[PDB]
Amino acid sequence: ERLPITVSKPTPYTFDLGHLLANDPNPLELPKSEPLNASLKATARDGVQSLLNQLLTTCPITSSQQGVLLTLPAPSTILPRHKPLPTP
Amino acid sequence: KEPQLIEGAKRVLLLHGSKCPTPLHTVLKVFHSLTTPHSVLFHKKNENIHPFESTESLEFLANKNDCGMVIFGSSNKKRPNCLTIARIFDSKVLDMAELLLLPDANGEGIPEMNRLSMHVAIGLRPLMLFSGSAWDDTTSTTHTMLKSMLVDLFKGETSDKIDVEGLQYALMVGAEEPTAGLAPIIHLRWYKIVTKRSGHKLPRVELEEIGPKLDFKVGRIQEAPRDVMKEAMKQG
Repeated sequence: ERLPITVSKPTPYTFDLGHLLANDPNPLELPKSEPLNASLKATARDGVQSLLNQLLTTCPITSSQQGVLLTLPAPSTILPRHKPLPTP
Repeated sequence: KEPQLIEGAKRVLLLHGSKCPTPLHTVLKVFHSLTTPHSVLFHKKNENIHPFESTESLEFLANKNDCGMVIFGSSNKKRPNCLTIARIFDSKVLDMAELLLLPDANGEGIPEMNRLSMHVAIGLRPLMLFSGSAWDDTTSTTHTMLKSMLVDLFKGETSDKIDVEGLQYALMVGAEEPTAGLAPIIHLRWYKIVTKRSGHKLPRVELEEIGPKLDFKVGRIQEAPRDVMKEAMKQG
């Protein structure tokens, strides 16, 4: 009720929760008045806030003896294979 | 060893060239730790290996260790502190990229480490954040390749389930907004995630800086033949 859990930027974040991934397409803000690591840390904090919000909000949660588990959607970012698709 | 319909974690080979400097070795060690248990660290002082001259020996070591990815440290006058990332498809190199390690913020350097942090379990899946507009540019083949490679490198073993307790750390790969005439720069930073109560049902996120703080300048790129690439992109 007093500290914001929402981040807003001109361009919205995108997500690939299957890879636990978030994209912040907004320009990387690196002000000269501030140390690099601080700016990077701020951007990162915003992005991880967004990513965690998305994970907790949009994923199915299952609580059991196996623990508290998020169900992740299949990875949307397609990556190259190591070995060719097997002989059928 | 034989083709599988669903491949597991892409195995990673980490090795280095002649007289590779200490920061690069630290990077190789940390990367080795982050890709545990599906990585291989070769401590040989390898010489005569020059990937952009020939990927043959590279392919040999990678295939002999059944690795789909190779991280090769090297250094010379023209290209100092060079980290070469190469992917292997069908026993040959698919695509390749150079990342040249930039000097520290100014005068601390890169501390010697063998792992990311004592506050982070070895082999945990990272949260990943790609910040900057370059990652969203479909015409920048460099950033497309780098994003693909980095996700491929650090995704570990993907699964449709994850414990809420496993969400402990994040990797940010920030692409500096590019300028004409200059090679693109990227920043890699790791953070321990600390969640505080915020009043809302969603927790407030704060970060703790952890691990090495890496700044890279992109060097040479070797793209994959569209034939080979589209063959590699086919999902079963």
